[PDB]
Amino acid sequence: SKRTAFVMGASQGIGKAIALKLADQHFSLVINSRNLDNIESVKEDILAKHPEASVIVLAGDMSDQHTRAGIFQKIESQCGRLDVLINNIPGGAPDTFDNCNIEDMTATFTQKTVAYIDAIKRASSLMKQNEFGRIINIVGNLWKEPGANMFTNSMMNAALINASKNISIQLAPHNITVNCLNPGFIATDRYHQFVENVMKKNSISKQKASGIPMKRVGSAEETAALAAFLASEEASYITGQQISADGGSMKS
Amino acid sequence: SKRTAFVMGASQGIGKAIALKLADQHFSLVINSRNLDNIESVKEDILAKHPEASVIVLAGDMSDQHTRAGIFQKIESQCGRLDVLINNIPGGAPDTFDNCNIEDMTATFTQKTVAYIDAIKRASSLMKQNEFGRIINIVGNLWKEPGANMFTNSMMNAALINASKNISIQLAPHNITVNCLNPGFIATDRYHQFVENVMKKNSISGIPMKRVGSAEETAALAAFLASEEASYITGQQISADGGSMKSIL
Repeated sequence: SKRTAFVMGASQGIGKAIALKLADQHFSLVINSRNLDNIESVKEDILAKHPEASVIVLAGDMSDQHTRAGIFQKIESQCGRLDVLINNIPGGAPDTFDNCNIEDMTATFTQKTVAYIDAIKRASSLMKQNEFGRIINIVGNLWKEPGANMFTNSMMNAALINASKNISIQLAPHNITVNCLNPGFIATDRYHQFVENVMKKNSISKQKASGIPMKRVGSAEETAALAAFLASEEASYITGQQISADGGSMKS
Repeated sequence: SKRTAFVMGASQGIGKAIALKLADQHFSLVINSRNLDNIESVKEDILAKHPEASVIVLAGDMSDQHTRAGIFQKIESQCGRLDVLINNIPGGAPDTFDNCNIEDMTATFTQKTVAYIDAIKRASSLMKQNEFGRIINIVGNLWKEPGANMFTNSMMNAALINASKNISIQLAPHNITVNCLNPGFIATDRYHQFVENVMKKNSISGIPMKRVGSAEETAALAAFLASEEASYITGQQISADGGSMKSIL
């Protein structure tokens, strides 16, 4: 109850499952969605179980700088603190080395990688005030070999893992942990569904159905359990880690 | 037969050393630097040591998308082929997570990381025409603990290593190799001097340790990777930063 958690992308998929789990753990929640679609029912689902739960809905696209800045000012004003940050923004459209282009690469760098780093900067400022923080970055590949069809996203993931480890070292003295969580492929996440659709199309290489994209299958609830453990008071010594929860049996 | 190599940032430092070594190993050269006079001077250096060498100079900032496109156009028209690419462009200024900033991050991403990828796309199209290519990415860490004072550059280097490995998989069927080379700290490179000066001043105001490299050895390694007998070496990262570590102050 005392601890406050900010969950991005909470209207569906990965973010929704994490928000629900953290509420079962009695965090006060700030939940965000690009728009107010569906996010209401997440709040209701939460109040259904915990009528006395605190849930604040802040809409807006966390990929926009000025918006991101405005959300954190609102968290500081309305909550007065922040203990947990779930960085959760989709990467860009699938691309290949062959078809990548500068406009789209720059856009996707800015929309996810920069957004996560800036969010961490702003969140850690609030976290330091109470000498406690948990930063969980949702970062990972959906397929066993992402390079082929998720070229730009794979390189951004690598950058994030590197930045996260470096940030973990800087924030440790303030009891703030920073970990990356790879959920693998989440069938209930709309971005994952979108990526899957494009790759089914792209993977058709012979007239009749060895180079077939294999999902690293995850689960929103499994990812949510891990995120909740990492956010807990019993995970204070776990930082600068990358942990994958993508250990479901992989499928075409 | 005769191979043509394009070396970026070749007016000094790492790029110059590599250009000289490739000339010594009989590559025809296209060399580049932002300043025409500076790069013309290196052409003269090459020809002084290697009178029989073939050297074309194409000046311009390879970090600039428009310039980079024009340069590859000129390579295609003046050379009609390209066998070796040495990607060599400075990263951004030193920074920390604490003092890093966003306007600069995007700039840094585009000036090196995106530039290398775009150069590889353009170079590989030419290389494919003769089913042979060698791509060497200069991706350097100058200090023992790169992340602490090169926060942004470290994350970009990580992206590059990842991209290079993925590119190597894609280009393998075309007999084009793709490898990353970490030269460590090179005292004759103006970017390394710049980085050292900045960090030295800060330190004067934990202590940064240089991973000392050798321009000559980096050049020797690059030339080896560019050779006929390195066709089975791809998607590799190799550091030549094995000098005795030197405190910044």
